[PDB]
Amino acid sequence: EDPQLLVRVRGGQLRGIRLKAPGGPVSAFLGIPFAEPPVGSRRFMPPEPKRPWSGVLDATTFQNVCYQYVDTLYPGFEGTEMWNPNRELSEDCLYLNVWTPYPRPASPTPVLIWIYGGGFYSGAASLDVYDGRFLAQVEGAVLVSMNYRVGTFGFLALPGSREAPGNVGLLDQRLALQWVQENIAAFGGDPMSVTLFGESAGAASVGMHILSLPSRSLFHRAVLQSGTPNGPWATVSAGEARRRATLLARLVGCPNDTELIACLRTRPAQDLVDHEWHVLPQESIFRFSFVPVVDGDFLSDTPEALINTGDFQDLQVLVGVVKDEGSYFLVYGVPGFSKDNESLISRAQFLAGVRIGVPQASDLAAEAVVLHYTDWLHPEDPTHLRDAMSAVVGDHNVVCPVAQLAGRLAAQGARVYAYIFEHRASTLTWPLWMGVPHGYEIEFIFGLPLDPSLNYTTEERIFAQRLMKYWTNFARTGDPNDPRDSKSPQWPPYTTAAQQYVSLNLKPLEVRRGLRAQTCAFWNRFLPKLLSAT
Amino acid sequence: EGREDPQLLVRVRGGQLRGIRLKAPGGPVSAFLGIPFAEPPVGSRRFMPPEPKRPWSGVLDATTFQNVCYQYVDTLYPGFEGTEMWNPNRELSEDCLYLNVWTPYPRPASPTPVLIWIYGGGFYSGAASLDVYDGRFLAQVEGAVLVSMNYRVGTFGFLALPGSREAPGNVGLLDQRLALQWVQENIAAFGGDPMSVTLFGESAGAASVGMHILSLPSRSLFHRAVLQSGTPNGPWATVSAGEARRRATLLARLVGCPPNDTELIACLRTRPAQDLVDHEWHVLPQESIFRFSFVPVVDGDFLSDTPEALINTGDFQDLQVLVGVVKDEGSYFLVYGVPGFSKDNESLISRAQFLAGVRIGVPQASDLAAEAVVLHYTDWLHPEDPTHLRDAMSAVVGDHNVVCPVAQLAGRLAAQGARVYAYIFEHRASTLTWPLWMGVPHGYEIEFIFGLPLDPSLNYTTEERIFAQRLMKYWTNFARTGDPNDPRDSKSPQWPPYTTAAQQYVSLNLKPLEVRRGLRAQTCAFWNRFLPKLLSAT
Ligand SMILES: C#CCCCCC[n+]1c(-c2ccccc2)c2cc(N)ccc2c2ccc(N)cc21
Ligand SMILES: [N-]=[N+]=NCCNc1c2c(nc3ccccc13)CCCC2
Ligand SMILES: [N-]=[N+]=NCCNc1c2c(nc3ccccc13)CCCC2
Repeated sequence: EDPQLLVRVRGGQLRGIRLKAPGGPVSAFLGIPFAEPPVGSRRFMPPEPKRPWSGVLDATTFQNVCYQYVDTLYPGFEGTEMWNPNRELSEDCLYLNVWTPYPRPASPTPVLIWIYGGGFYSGAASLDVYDGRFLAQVEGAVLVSMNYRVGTFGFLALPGSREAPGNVGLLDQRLALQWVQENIAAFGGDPMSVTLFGESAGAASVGMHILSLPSRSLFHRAVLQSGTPNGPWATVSAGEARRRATLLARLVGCPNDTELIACLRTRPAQDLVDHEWHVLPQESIFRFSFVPVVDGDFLSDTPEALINTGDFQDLQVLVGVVKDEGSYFLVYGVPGFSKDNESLISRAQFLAGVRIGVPQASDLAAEAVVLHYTDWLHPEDPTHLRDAMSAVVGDHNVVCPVAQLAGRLAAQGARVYAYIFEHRASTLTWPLWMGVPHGYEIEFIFGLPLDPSLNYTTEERIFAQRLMKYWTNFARTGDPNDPRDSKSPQWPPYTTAAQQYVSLNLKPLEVRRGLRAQTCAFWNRFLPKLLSAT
Repeated sequence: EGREDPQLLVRVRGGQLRGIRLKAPGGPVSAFLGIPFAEPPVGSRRFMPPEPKRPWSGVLDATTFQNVCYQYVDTLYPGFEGTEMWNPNRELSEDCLYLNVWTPYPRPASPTPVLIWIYGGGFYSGAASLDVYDGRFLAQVEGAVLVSMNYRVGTFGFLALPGSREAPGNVGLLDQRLALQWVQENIAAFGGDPMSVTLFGESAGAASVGMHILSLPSRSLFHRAVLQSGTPNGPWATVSAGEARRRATLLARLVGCPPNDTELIACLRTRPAQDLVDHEWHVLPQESIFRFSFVPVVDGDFLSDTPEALINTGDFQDLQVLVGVVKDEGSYFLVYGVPGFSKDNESLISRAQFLAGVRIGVPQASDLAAEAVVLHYTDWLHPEDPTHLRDAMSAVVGDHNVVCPVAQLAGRLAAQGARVYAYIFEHRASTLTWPLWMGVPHGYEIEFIFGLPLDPSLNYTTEERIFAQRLMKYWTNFARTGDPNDPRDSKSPQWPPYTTAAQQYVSLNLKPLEVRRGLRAQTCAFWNRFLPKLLSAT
């Protein structure tokens, strides 16, 4: 037996696997249980800590992926199938993974905890793009990633009920954070230097841990990639969550909350998944059925209220967006859009798209969007209309909620760093018009271009090494800049006055000012006044 | 006669005239100033449409400018050329319906295209006798026959009690039409071609030109039009019959006339002209800038419908139009009524002063509409920057009142069969006495079009003299042919017509013509498409 692969955690002994990374070995501990399987009567309930086990638990393989919808739109297509589950679907999925240097760090190492995205309805920590082996091997980081319940299983709520209180998927995340505090030192990780990092729904989850006091004691720094707790999609009211849970219950034949939830608990997991999408109030894109609820408990108030009133003084935050946040969402529900054609749409198709892209918009609000995003020089130009449609979706859902978050955090004492990721992977199978879609920065941050068998360019390998250094320097120090490296140029903190952010592309860092400032003034200041007063 | 200059004796329908041999830089010109075209609109004739001037006996002396129509005289900055150059230069009188004619000397042997000037002054001021409207250069240099008329302004020209016989409104526009009718009948006596008449005007003069395009009885009196920094459409050029009735009724009250329209108008007719002028400004519904009390009324007669309705539905097939704006349309109006603004300081305003200014500059805007303006014109990188706020304030006023109504007009005329040519005048006169922050204010292109830099005693630069000659050629080439371009001179950059597809316009500055696309397109989409919907809804 290898002593480097034998770890005793509070619940007992584990056995990891020595994994080969380009530059040398890594110790991986995959499929560690952090909770009692949330099955049977425990479905929809908060996670309970995993009871101790006898003997040496085998932690050499990834465990089950949480029960979720599987995309079947483009079968065989890498573009969709890379995000699809790579392990068996099961309700028994509350497991975490730990990658550490081989041998085990001599001194306590900063911990990076990954929270995946997938609109709160999908995802797994076992995906190839979330492989912590490069960050551990190259940057000496202790990387942790956990599975958390998604869809009805993680976010169906009957607010005020004891049986289905909502936000349990976030509680699974918090339980994995408590686990890190209690056991990461056994792996050589520093529980006193924990950075959460997530993308999309994962970034929204990270934001929701910033905004929930019982989570705040479990981490020190945060990275929010292409997602935020504020915004049109990350949360729902207690009323809206109650409406959707009641409708799904009706859809599956379930007719008192105790009674309704009990019936929902008798339903096979796939019956619940089969109706998940049928509870959205309007035809929409970038809207998910079961998401965090503003319960007055995990979230004491709405993320908008909490970001405006919170004290973020002793907090360091790295935030950012990709060049084309909304391009993916268009091929899913906007007529005229396809991955297989150049998607040159007509003016009518654009006006129709704005209603789907901004489903909460009134006739007047949708017109304000249309008149803002039209190029009044070429108002009928199909390329402009196609790109404007991508921008509406990306700006509304990601860029302007990010701009609002960075602004409020900066104004309220946080130390904020903002970026725009503009590099399209050479390997990308989505059409060129989609540009840099949501999530296609992750493989660079994780350092996948370092594996020579993955067919990335040399430029991309050097670029991945750069991003790995920004992220791990941020985790170590709260600053993504290299203290050893003089002349960079430096990455300035984002401030309300200077609104500085940098561009992450193949060229050296470029400092820019104002994150889509005029456009986000429209979304963040004007449009709310349009949907409020009228 | 007998010893008189034989070139200065001309007969018209009303009788004989004697003109004057004037000196222009390049040679002599014939001027016939102070020709009467209407019966003096005095006494019982006040507020009534003009009556054609009855014939006179003997030779009428037409060697001097006549009376300026009764109007408000600016006394804001005394001694200041900036304000006093627009002030009346002849006696104020209700007896003011006279016109001026400049022609080459000797008079042309063959019929010459006619240019008819309609001055601005918010429909409350102006005169055709002003130095910047001197037709001597255009007559001498370009061989033009230039006509300019005085038309009633203020209460005298535009007070209306709509539906009444005694004060029907738009009489100031009828004075203009009467002067157009006069040109048709008599211009051939001066060597002018009645079949080639181009109207040209600036600001309220341009709104007037547009209103002649939109009124059928005027359409037979001209062939081409130039609208400089003004349009019939827009927030200030017209008022509803209801609003004109409200203002006339209030003015009556303010001067002692108790509100039957006959009784009210009769009483208004007994009031000294200065009493009416003293209260003119007190009838505006809100604290505002770029809003005038007595302006054309949508009467269902001169204007069959609103200028917006008429520009959207009209057939402009056989029409050639030259339209344009100056670099800083709104800068003047800020020193007038926006707190924080002065001609004597750099006018760096605060955010609060900007929000306050938007309410004065867009007086019809609701709380939500004013916020849409504020959020559009703010630079969200430097939202507190006083220079940006100052310039944004000028832009709101200029865009709202001139640039976007012009963009709207050019678009609708172009879409409905007209040949449109658009420009942006960007040259600030070297002689200008307004501060540099005001840039190129409203009306400061006029002296270049009229060719004042050609007079060496006026202290303009050589560049400016060459530039004036260029503009005189664009304008007269347009009057002659419906195209501002010189056919002989090809390699010289050309001026493309403005179209809905390409939205092309040119820059008129010291540098050769530069073609630009989209006349403040994103911003004017806001004023012309969005803002009205913010009214139509909340
Ligand atoms: C209420 C109202 C209208 C405000 C805008 C008009 C400003 N204005 C006035 C004036 C000032 C206060 C209340 C009402 C009117 C004015 C009042 C008098 N007595 C004489 C001249 C002017 C005046 C002259 C020119 C100009 N552009 C605005 C003016
Ligand atoms: N929303 N939803 N996303 C599910 C679709 N799968 C994809 C995901 C991400 N990016 C994608 C980009 C293109 C296509 C599918 C994608 C980011 C991480 C979450 C999952
Ligand atoms: N409107 N009104 N303005 C009264 C002041 N007179 C001026 C005029 C014009 N420009 C001016 C520019 C600055 C100051 C007064 C001006 C355009 C021609 C009509 C009159």
